[PDB]
Amino acid sequence: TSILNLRYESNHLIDLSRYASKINIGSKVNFDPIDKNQIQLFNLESSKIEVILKNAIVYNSMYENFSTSFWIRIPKYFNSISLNNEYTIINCMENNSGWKVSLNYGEIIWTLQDTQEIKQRVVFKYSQMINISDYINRWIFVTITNNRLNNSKIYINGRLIDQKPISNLGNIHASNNIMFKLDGCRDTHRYIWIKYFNLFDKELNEKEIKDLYDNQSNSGILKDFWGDYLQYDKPYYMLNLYDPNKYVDVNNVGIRGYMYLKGPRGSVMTTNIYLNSSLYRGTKFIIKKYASGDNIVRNNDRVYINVVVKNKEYRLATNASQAGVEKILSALEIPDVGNLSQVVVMKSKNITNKCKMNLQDNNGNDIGFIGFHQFNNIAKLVASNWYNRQIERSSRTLGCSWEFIPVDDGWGERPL
Amino acid sequence: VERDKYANFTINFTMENQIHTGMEYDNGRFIGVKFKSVTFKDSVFKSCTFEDVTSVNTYFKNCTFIDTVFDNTDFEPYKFIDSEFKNCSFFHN
Ligand SMILES: [Cl-]
Ligand SMILES: [Cl-]
Ligand SMILES: [Cl-]
Ligand SMILES: [Cl-]
Ligand SMILES: [Cl-]
Ligand SMILES: [Cl-]
Ligand code: NA
Ligand code: NA
Repeated sequence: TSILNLRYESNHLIDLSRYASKINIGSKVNFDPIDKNQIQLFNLESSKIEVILKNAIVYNSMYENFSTSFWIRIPKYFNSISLNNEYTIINCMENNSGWKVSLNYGEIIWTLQDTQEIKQRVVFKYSQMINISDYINRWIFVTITNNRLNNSKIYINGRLIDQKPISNLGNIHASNNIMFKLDGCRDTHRYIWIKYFNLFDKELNEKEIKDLYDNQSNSGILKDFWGDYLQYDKPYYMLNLYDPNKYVDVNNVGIRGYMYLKGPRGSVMTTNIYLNSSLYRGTKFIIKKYASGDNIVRNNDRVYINVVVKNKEYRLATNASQAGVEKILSALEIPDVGNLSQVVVMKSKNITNKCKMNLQDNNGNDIGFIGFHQFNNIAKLVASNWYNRQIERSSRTLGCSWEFIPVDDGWGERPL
Repeated sequence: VERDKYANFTINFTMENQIHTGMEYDNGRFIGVKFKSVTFKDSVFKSCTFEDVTSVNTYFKNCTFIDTVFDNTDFEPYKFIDSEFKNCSFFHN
């Protein structure tokens, strides 16, 4: 379908469309060594990708409909020079006619313009004065569709944000090339992450976009909070969606003690820039391979869970033969787990679900999804098979619904 | 460089009756400290930590705090005057 399909293959970024347009990468473009399709652009002239399109598919019309798709991870704004500093990141403008994706404090912007000095903007706005955002420094799926008889539409994660009229225009003559580059950005330490860039020769409908959202989401590989692949031997701070103003703690190590949800998790704050909930809080987990035989955590991968207390690595375990419905979890010293239950099946989907860790015994029986429960007003981490049971034919948020947060330059909080 | 600076230091118990101006405090710890009628003016705090602290008639005027944590402090709005925070974590009073 695609007239442009920017994809990384072998050791080069290419167009997977028949038009096989030529791509001119700069000296200072970074690729994620784990997913090279994840592209990192800096505020440096050399950090730029240029697509030199074939002259056929070049847009020069007043009635041809088109759409553009991509995923983007936009790090949090840290500085005040970036408030009201709109900066272009993708550009197909030739003599102020064509289109461009631009960014600015709390906004992703789309602009079309014709040969006769008339434009139109659609804008998705997001806040940074917010406890837990869906949009700050997290891979979001942006899709922009255009119909010349009516409107331009801005969809985020499959869902319509805004629509603005473009029937007044206007023959548009776009550039012969697309420039991926931050242009006009006054924040010297600034970047974006970009991946899966597509162009389409029509206005996509609202089902085609949901479908593209669902396939490019890599159902089958667990993700962290930010959207990247979940990894082994990598510390993650833990976020419980059911109760997000609480962080994980251990009162004491050993089958004596318990892991629990402690509150209130605090805030991070830059004056006039952001006020958020703190994400780097409490005991870190590390996902350990059960089978040492690639550090990407995939659906149905049997693992252990390590736990860091006072700088030392422990083990998440429980006795499921204990009396009651929920089996309370403890952080065990590792050479002393014995035959307690500790092996965890990691879950991406069934179908997707935020409920990620299913606790088992050593003979293949479900102990339950790791979550929490209130005992004597102490929200202790437990496993329970109620979780596994509400997950039949529902997809709502539960106390087993978790998010893994590693330290990241886009968030910029002090780790502790 | 060309500004007063006092770094890698841990103050353990109590501070009373001092008006500190023009200082940069780089990675300093204030842990278990009681402040009594202490005043920091026109100063900069970088990668420091406030932990289990108490403050009586003390104030931070025209101070920039960078990368610092306030953890179990008694700090209120009316203590920081014409203030600024930058990547500062707030843990609860
Ligand atoms: Cl938002
Ligand atoms: Cl929104
Ligand atoms: Cl904001
Ligand atoms: Cl996931
Ligand atoms: Cl996510
Ligand atoms: Cl132990
Ligand atoms: Na947000
Ligand atoms: Na990860």
